[PDB]
Amino acid sequence: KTKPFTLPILTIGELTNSRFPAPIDQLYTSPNADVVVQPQNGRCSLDGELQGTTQLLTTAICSYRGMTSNPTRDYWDGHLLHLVHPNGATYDPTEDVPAPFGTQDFRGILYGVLTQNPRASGDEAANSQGVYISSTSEKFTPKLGTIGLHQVQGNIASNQQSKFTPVGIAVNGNTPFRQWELPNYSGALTLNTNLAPAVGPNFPGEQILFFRSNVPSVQGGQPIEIDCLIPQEWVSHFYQESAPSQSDVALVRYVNPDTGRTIFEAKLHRQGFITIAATGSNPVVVPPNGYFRFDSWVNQFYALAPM
Amino acid sequence: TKPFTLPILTIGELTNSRFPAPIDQLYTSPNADVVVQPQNGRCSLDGELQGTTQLLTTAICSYRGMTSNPTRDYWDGHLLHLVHPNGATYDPTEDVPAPFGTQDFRGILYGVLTQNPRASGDEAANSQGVYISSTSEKFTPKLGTIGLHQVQGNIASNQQSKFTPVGIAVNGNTPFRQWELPNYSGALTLNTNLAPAVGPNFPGEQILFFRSNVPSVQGGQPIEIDCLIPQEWVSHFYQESAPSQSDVALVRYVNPDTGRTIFEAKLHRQGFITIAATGSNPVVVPPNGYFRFDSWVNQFYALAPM
Repeated sequence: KTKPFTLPILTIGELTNSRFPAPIDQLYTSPNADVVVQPQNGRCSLDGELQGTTQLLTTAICSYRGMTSNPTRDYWDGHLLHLVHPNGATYDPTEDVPAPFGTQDFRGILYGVLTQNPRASGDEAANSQGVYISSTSEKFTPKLGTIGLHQVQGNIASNQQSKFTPVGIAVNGNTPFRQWELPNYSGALTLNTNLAPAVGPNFPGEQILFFRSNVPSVQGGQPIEIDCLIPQEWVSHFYQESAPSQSDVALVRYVNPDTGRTIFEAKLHRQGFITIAATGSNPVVVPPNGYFRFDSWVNQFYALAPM
Repeated sequence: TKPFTLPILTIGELTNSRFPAPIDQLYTSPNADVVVQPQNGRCSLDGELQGTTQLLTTAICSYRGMTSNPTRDYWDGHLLHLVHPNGATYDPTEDVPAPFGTQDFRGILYGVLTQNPRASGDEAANSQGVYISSTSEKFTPKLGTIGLHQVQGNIASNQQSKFTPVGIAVNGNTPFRQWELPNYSGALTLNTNLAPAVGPNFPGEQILFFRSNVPSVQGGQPIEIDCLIPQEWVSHFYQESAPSQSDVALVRYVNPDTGRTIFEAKLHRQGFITIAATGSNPVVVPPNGYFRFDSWVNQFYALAPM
């Protein structure tokens, strides 16, 4: 008995980004000529193998948990956070992982709120500090078990069990948001380890199709766009189903149930990403009620209908 | 007939459906004299969502819309004119208690409001800490508006805004009451379209909850939020839509390595679990275990005691 492969039935307004906790807003395609596309969150094979720093919960993506240090006396990261995995499991740096699960996989400033010991303090927001976690910081060393926290609203308490809840991205004069550049998980000038592989098209006329979110920008005017290979719900679905991949390429179609007609077709690669026959950098427009659907296994030679 | 199933997810692989946080514990209580009628995390076993329940973790206790002009109110300095979290237009005539994901407790929800992106040398320029009290007279989400009380930074008027939840606050006059519903239209108007109240209706049984210890941002006590089924079960039932064969699915919490059943429970068609137990306490489970569907049983099926 061979279990058939399937996608969940979810419209674009029913999908979550697997690289930042936000709904999908757009589908987007680009040749990405001058970058290497190698995200570490939102990585799952079609047969259900999680890779990189990928885990199952939306709440763990770009989240951190652990114990704060004593003050560092550093100009930027006034405290460190000694990490456990988001599920609370002890983190062993010798694990065959790039970093704890859910660690941010871009170079940029992640903004969110650190919460620590409940306080009898009579102040509003007493136990909620706004913090910047820059993955260009010299103290961003999650592979080693520690990251730097730069407080921006309130004061971080030393030596307390703490949770970081992500909210958005900040950009400053020396820290552009670079979604396709990985952090150096062990610190400046070190080599990343245990990475999910880079992805790209391998058929003439094809480009990757991404699930895109415009996430909150808390400093700077540039809209912050984060592209994932598959949405978090697909990670969860493939993990659950673990259907055997019967070829290297699944043919999927985007259907409009209002008309019963498909809008476009695409290849969903066994590695866990989508390509389409398209050129240029632009959104791919879909009807709000439409959804992706698995139609059949095909092979590397299947020529897609162009968009 | 399509077989009913539960997803294979351990306790550390589950999300609270009433607040965006991982499940920390299973927990049981008699909840004496208290009506348990949450509106998030509500889904029947054949995949019908109820109350304000929707599918995304990111929409739970989140809000989206346009801020008003300054109100000059003592507490809610701005209103937020709501759409649903997915951006779909909301209107009060929808057959829902309130926009999807609206908080379903009486208390202060703390989080961050983000608005128009703008170039600035100021850190956190476009991220304001805000309290959304569901006990406020301005908390009328069924009518399309809620009140925002700023606590960190200044809210901008007339801007498209998103609220990202972070935790719960207890201030001088707002105890947290997880089982008391907002008056979604204000106290003078009845709530509508509610997912039904749940309870054991069986001597010696209690509800088993999926519990999260969520961030407590003001007040010295920890805050616990209990849901009837985790968000992943809502998602699973919605997709599968397996027809129910009775009112009660017998389920067993199993350890897949030892092969042992830890306990059995009744998963009710309405979308909640009961166990044969008395008292208020955690229900301890192996970290590698999970509920497994056993069989559909009679609506009056009796359980082995915990």
